[PDB]
Amino acid sequence: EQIDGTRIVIRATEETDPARSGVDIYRMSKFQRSNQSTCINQRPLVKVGDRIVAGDIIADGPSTELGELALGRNALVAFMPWNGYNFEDSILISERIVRDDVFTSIHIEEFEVMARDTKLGPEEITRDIPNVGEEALRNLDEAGIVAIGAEVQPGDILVGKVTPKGESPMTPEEKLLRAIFGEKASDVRDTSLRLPPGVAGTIVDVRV
Amino acid sequence: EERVLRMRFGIGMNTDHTLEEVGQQFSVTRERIRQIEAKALRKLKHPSRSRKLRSFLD
Amino acid sequence: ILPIEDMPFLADGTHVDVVLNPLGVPSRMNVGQIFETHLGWACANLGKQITN
Amino acid sequence: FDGARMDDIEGHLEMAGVNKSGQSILFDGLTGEQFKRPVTVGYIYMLKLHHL
Amino acid sequence: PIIVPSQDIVLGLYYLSVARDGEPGEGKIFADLGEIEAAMDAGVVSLHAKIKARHTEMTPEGVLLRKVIDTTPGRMKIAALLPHHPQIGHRLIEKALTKK
Amino acid sequence: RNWNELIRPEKPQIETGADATRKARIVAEPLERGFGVTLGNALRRVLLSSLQGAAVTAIQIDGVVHEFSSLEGVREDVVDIVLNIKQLAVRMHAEGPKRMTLRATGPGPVTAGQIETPADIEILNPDHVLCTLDDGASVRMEFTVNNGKGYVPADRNRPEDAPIGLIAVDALYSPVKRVAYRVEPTLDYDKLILEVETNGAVTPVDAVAYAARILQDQLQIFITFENPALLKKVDELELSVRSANCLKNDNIVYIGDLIQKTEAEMLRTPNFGRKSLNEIKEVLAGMGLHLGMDVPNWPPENIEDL
Amino acid sequence: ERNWNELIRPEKPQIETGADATRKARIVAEPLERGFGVTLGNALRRVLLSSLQGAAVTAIQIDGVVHEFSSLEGVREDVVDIVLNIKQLAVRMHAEGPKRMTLRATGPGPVTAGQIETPADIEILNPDHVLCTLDDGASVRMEFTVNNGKGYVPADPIGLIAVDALYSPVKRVAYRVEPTRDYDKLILEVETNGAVTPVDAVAYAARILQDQLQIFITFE
Repeated sequence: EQIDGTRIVIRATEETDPARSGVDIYRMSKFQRSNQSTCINQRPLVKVGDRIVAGDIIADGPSTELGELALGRNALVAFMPWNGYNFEDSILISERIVRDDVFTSIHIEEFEVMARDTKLGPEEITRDIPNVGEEALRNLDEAGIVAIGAEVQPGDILVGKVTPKGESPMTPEEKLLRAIFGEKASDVRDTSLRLPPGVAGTIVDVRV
Repeated sequence: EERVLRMRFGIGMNTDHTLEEVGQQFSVTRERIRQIEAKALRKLKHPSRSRKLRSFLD
Repeated sequence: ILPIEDMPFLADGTHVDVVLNPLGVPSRMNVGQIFETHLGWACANLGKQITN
Repeated sequence: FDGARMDDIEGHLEMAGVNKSGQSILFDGLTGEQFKRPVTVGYIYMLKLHHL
Repeated sequence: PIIVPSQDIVLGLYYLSVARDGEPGEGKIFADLGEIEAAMDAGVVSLHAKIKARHTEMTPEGVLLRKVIDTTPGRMKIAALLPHHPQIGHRLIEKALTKK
Repeated sequence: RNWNELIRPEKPQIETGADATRKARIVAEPLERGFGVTLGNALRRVLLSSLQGAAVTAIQIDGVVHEFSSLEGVREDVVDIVLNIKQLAVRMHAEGPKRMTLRATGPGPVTAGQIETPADIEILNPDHVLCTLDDGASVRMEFTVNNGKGYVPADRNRPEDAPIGLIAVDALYSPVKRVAYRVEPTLDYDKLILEVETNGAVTPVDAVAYAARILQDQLQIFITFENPALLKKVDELELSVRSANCLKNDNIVYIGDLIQKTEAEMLRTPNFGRKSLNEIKEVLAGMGLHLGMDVPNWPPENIEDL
Repeated sequence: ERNWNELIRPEKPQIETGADATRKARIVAEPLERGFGVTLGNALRRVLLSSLQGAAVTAIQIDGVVHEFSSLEGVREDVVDIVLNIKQLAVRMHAEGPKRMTLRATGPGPVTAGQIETPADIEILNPDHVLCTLDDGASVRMEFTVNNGKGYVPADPIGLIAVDALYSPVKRVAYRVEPTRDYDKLILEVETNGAVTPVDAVAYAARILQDQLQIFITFE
């Protein structure tokens, strides 16, 4: 009947029972993290108003086109040693295979953070830990997590974890610096989850 | 003044003395030591002296 | 990643997206990769002829 | 194991406007010169293996 | 030496050292090393290594004169890369220049 | 050694193709033998490498926040639209990011030509589909087409400074899809048959001209002839307790006002006697400034603020 | 529209590391667009070695048409070595026409370029490149056939040797492209025959390329 990516509605059949099943809608799986920390996306290959018999693939899965399995994309190849850039088994590459967005995956990391109640007071997941610049607090809502769809650079604050603890070892130079700047020693230790060094960037989903 | 301020916290000596304890080492243990400590603390708060420490406290 | 200008030009003007090493075939006998590449080139030329 | 043999690929290349030798003339991209040898320029099915 | 070319450089040197009696510019004597490339860019001499030119082999003690050798152009591009020293020169590049 | 060889054919014939000014192959019969592949290759490479164009470099869809979700009533996902919006040839002929808005619905195959583009950014490929709808809700896609060169990655302009919801699409700016090359010899001079199949952004007869102009500009460079001393605050130095108060009460906040007057300004207000009349001047001179040596009230605005 | 000004341009191209003489010059260009380095280097190398304004010799003493024997008896080397060393004889002719260059050397001593006789508006720049010494040797009788041509031209009467001397001012030219940051650094090393400065040889090549690149339309 209709196709909107997130789902695909199908009529009952050419010869359907009275109240056996009715219409069967196939909720197309959107970009969810696979077991290998990769993307699992499906596209409604069927078009609006196209009869489809039972037993065929309606929407392709991850790395598939027109129902057939497609582990990658076909690229024009020249089996010649180009200036030694493919001296060993290395494979030279053109910018067209990276500019056209043809060999690019998603690889949803889906990092996990906890807020376990430690013995030294319950751990908090509030906005941010003290002694942190405002540049890292960007893309964070009032709850403290990154906004859904906000790009996060490698190392930026992902979820502010405020963990209460005891008084840290009072060092003389640090105490002198704190008295000079007038601030007070934060009783809580910074434990907010941060993205490891990578090119992750955008955030797809933030489940709490 | 630098000596009494260091004795207040301890750079070489780890025995962190209180206000009176560091006071006896210099002069009569009174609010004069606290006054000089406050004056020193407010001294190195300018952009000239506290320049490399502005990015040190985080 | 060579630009789309420095890649080897074809007779039709198209630049190859990848430039492998032919030494991998004699060392490791995977000459079917060469036959597979020839078949892929035939299919690509057929596709360019049908779309043209 | 029942795919196209050498003769099948040859006939496909002849019918697809491909040179019968299987290879094709490939002009250089860096400097730019007609290579003095038939170069194999096909459509190989490359992958994006997880070992990034 | 473990720094010997494994796959690509050895193939390039073999293609440069393969000599065939039939090729354009047969016995066309050249002046210097750059003359070979200048003529190759003009399409008069090929890279099949069958053209004569000049090159210093440096076999005896001290400097050796620029003797007009009967060698090839392809083996001269590799010969020019060889350092100037006795017991070495174009005499080593006279072979097919395989990996061994 | 200039203008002596056989010059190219004056006004070469641009044999127009059947792609509506997108595959016009240039031809140059009279040309030097060894020069045919030189000029043609240097044009095809330089032209391909450089060609200020325009493409959607920042997509702003109202029904999505990132480039990985899926629109409400659109068949192709948000990432698939980026795969189609990327190859969206558009010429603007203007400097600065634009605000190409797209809001269409109805049948579902929304075309690139049905975009609310300004009167300067002529979107090409009118029969180009960007996504597909299901006879339901529309999409208020807002583009940010710029003018660049070649191809820029996605993590270069999007994550710099943009609100949460701007797609980080790496638009390709090259206005040529595939440039051809032929050198047919015609006393034996070869003919250069360049068959650049540029898109609707620039016509093939103009793309080769732009590439030749870029090469000529790159070669023209090869031919020889063929002191915050007064920017600080009045109390930012901490000279004494009688100096900061005087500087604050004398209607001055910077250091230039205190450095312009040495002793004439010490007799106009109180607490400026002979006790402290030269110490402030010496401290100002030691910092790097002196008694004047500048313009009266020169950096009095936010222009030289730092 | 301006697509030739919104890109990086090496405003300071006067970077010549090699300054041993007026024949070798390592022209360098620090900033340059990604890929512009290799394309400009190729356009300069295949143009300097292409048709240009140079000079050849294409001549030999009478009765020496064959390289099997010397001219008369052989001064110090075979006639093939003599013609090879004379082919690289740097000479810049002003007036067009295949002028002649005679050379007579009597007495024990290597005949140099300064001893050549050719009053046809031609000057030899490299005076010490050939050595033909001989004890009481005067049988050289070598006249030349210098002609202003265009680039390396191969060998197209009786006794006239068919010397394939190049009509180009540059002899050895090579380029290299290495990023200096994706921007390439065109560092080509040009070497001329002698009758041209390499700092201006690349300029002449670029001017020739620009003059032959007049395939643009609608420009000021």
